[PDB]
Amino acid sequence: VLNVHHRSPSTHTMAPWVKRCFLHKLPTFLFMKR
Amino acid sequence: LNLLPRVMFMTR
Repeated sequence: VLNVHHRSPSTHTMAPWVKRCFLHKLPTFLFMKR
Repeated sequence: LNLLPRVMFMTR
């Protein structure tokens, strides 16, 4: 979880599944509210 | 930067 913090846009590309899972379902599942 | 990301499946 400390590796995914230091991922830069010039070295990695965010996949569509981590777009559709870690931004809409689970922030509403754990009361995060952006 | 070129040959080893082909083998190791980095792909930018």
